Formats: sequence, structure tokens, C-alpha cells
Amino acid sequence: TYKFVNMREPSMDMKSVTDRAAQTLLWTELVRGLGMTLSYLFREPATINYPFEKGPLSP
Amino acid sequence: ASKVKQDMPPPGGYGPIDYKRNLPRRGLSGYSMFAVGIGTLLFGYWSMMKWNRERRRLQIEDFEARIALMP
Repeated sequence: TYKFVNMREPSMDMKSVTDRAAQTLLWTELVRGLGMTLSYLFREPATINYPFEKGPLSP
Repeated sequence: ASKVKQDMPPPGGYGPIDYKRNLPRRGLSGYSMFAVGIGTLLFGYWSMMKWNRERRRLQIEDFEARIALMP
């Protein structure tokens, strides 16, 4: 049982062509990555205050 | 007579776990983006046209002041 990861064909209609041209010229996916980093900026960090706080351990 | 206690899944089972890729669209169309860009360009062109014509008139006035003072 297997699946393909890179076997998809782009749509060749005028709307899809114009959308791809807008992506190429206006950098939509780059803004998407910027949005991901901006979203992370507003989260609470995972850092603890060593040595005043310690990492969890087990018996 | 203690029964066996061991780390086991809860009766029934665990809740479903998502694993498939989740990448939404989250965007406009190309036509809309191009239309907004060209509209902004046209508005800017109009504003700068008026401002530069006014600036030309102001420069003419300054040059006339210089001409009146030259003799």
C-alpha cells in the first residue's frame, strides 16, 4: 500500500493560470510563511527559568 | 486477592488522531489582486499629477520673484 507525493498535474484553465501568475508576481506563499512566523511571535515561549525551574524527571 | 492493574488504553479506545496534511487555501483570486494594484496605481498617478502641476505653478511664482529682483 503506497501513495505518490509528487504526481499531481496543474490545472490549465485561464483562472488557474492567472492565479499562478499572481502567486509568481505578488509572492503569496512567501507572505504565507511570514504569517506563520508572525503567528509564532505572539505565542508563549516554551523556555523555563533554569535554575529556578527544572525539567520534569521520573523515579 | 488483588486484580491485575496495568497501563492499558481506556475502555472502548482513544479518540481519533489526525494525520493528513491540512493546508487551507486562504487567499484571494489573481484578478482581484491585480485590480487592487492597478487601482492604487491610478489613484497615485492622479494625486501626483495634481501635486506636480501645483509645484510647477509655485516654481513659476518663485522665478518671477527672482526676475523682479534681478535688476
